[PDB]
Amino acid sequence: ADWEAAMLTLLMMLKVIEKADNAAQVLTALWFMALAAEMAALATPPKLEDKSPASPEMIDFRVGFEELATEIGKAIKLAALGKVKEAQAAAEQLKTTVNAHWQKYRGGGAADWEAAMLTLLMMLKVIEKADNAAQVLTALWFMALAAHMAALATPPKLEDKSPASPEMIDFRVGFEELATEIGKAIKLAALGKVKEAQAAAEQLKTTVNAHWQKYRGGAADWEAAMLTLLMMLKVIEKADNAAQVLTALWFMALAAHMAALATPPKLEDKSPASPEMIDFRVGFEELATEIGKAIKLAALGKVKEAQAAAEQLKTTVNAHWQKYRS
Ligand SMILES: [Zn+2]
Repeated sequence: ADWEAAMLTLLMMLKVIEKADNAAQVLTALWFMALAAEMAALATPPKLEDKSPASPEMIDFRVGFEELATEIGKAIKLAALGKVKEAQAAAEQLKTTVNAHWQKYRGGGAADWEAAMLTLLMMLKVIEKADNAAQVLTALWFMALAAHMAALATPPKLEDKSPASPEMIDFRVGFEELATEIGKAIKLAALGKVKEAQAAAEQLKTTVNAHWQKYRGGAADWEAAMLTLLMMLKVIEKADNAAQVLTALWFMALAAHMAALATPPKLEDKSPASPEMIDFRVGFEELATEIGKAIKLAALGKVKEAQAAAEQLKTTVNAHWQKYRS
């Protein structure tokens, strides 16, 4: 993505974290912080545009940025355990790292199992008390978010094991089954099936509870993500504060990331080397690129200039969704 867009996303999310009351809104914003760090992992500040990836200056930028991702995860588990005030206290130390990292590269002119599992459970709580299709979709995407950030994680009772020993291997299938269920529930929440999606979340917490209890201690479909992009665009234009523009745009970048290797229902009989599928790859990369440019406008505070870019963004998702609509 764009380094300035994510760093100002971190700063704006740290700002809404201090203005939060319960642990859920601290957890969601902290996950939006981990979201901005993931999509801007391979980014590059405008100060370092002419340096090399092996340069010491750029090397320090990489670990200094992973220190930020590590600190975001530590604050997420504090927000996952319910320690709402110890998590907001960790956000205070988080702002010191974000500010010092931002200034050093200023424009010029997570991975914890128990945090995501407690996020999945807490997101299952916010799904059961959902009104419309928007919040169940966002919560289900936060579930796909937590499963993506804890992909290579490890339960506390299995770090000593072996990524080849079936005990850890059995943990890998049971967790990919979880991301599979989350994606199937998003597909129902995307098609407007509000009650059928919450019914899918019922059996989903069955998988979550059986998985969490087995390791406690002592994704995305193309049409599901495209309907998410289209639905998030509905939320963008019916809002007027930069944060909810930014959150919806990050859900758009979220939906484009989880369905990066996806395939429309019309194109699975083709090959990943046939140009009909190759045009689908660049055409989808054009979409994630436009979403990043609109986040930059929403991160700089330009609430309108970002919403203006969202209308032109809808022109791109509509032409893309129709050409692979079946
Ligand atoms: Zn990712």
